[PDB]
Amino acid sequence: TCPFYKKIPGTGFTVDAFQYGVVEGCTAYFLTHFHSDHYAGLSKHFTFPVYCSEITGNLLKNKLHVQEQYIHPLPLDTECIVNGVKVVLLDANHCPGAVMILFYLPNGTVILHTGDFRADPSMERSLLADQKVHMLYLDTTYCSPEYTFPSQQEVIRFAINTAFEAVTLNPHALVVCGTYSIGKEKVFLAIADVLGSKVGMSQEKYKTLQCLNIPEINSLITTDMCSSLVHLLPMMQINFKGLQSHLKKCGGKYNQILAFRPTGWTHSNKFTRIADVIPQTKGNISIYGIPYSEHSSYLEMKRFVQWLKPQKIIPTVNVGTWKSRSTMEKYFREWKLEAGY
Ligand code: NI
Repeated sequence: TCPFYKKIPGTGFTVDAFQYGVVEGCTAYFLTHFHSDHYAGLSKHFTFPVYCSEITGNLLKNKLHVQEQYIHPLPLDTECIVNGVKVVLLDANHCPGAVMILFYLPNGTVILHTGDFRADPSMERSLLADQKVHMLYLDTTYCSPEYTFPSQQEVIRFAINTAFEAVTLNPHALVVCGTYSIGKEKVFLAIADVLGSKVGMSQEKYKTLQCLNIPEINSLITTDMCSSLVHLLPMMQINFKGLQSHLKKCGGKYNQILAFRPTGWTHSNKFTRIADVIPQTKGNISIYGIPYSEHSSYLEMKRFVQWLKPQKIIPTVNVGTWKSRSTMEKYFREWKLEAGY
């Protein structure tokens, strides 16, 4: 059945709750972003109002064929009324089109649902600065102190410098980058920009990218693989077997592959700096796992919450085990005692 952490008290609303059938008493279904664990259940047969960003609404129409009459896109950073309740959508610094949702309940309670987010100090100067938030529905993906990672900027600097060196030493090397969802487009776009190439990809992935309102996108991507030396493949093909196979398909144009897997966290992070990352190599194939995250590190999460000072926190991730739930609640109490709220 629908879990309680997907329901907004005092409303008829749910968040990211499309796989439970008709949720009893739900008048408006919000969708924070277009990732499959959150949209699971939507299709052309859905007939309830879906509230989302413009970008998510483009993907619902074009990829899932949801009918236009049930898609209700909202502008960001704008007070809107939905079924009699004031709401605001804020940028979540996750994947394209991802939002956090502020609800202003008729009784005076204010609720923030982060969806999936990567906390940032820039959020301290949005419309969140303007009033008190009482309850926080928090993306707790990496809520433990072992989870450190570098800035996105440091990671992209590493990737650009690595790719440019490799291709300048060998102009017959191909760069491959893995993907299995939207998000992390900076990785492949930044590498293609330094190399003077478009990114080549499947027709399905090109269609998906054309929904994202990215500026000058026609100049950066293509379905013509032959004209490109940065290729995007499914994450599943980013291994020695899959890469050897792909190289065969390129008809002797290339004699080496340098491949990137933008993972979330991996335990080489507790020891190793970004400067010190090395690939796995077999023959003329090298694979780099780079820690490009679109979720908060532990320290980023803690800073956001200690700034916001909510009265009550409701985790939305890692909620399935008692040991995880108890660990998270211990951190919440530490943060509150350190900060004095
Ligand atoms: Ni997500």
